[PDB]
Amino acid sequence: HHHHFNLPPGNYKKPKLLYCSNGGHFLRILPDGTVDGTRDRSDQHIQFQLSAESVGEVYIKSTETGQYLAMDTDGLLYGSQTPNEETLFLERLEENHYNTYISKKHAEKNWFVGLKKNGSVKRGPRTHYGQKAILWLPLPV
Repeated sequence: HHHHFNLPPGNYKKPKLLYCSNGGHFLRILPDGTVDGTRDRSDQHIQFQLSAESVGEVYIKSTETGQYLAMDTDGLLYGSQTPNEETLFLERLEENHYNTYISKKHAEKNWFVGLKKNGSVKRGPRTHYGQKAILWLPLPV
């Protein structure tokens, strides 16, 4: 392993919003594949269904569009139409409270799913342990 194995409680039984306390944005995947953050709780593209491939590995799927969150070769997030190597994330507990999502594909490089204070996605190589941008809170829909 390149990472710890502290796992969050809860589960995947229900769909959820992914809230980033950094700037106070909900993760969003627009129909066209664009990934970003919004503070609009009424948005119809911020609801996700998580599922586990293996213990600690998850897919993050848009309930509205069916797209999978994915991180490409350059660390950019995009909505994938199908489940590929780039759609698997290591879900871990962080600071004994939050959830972090590390790209399985690029785990050795410590690339996390994260949002900047202005709501834009932080590129993989620009993220790292210790940042507030990588800290998520799953909220019921």
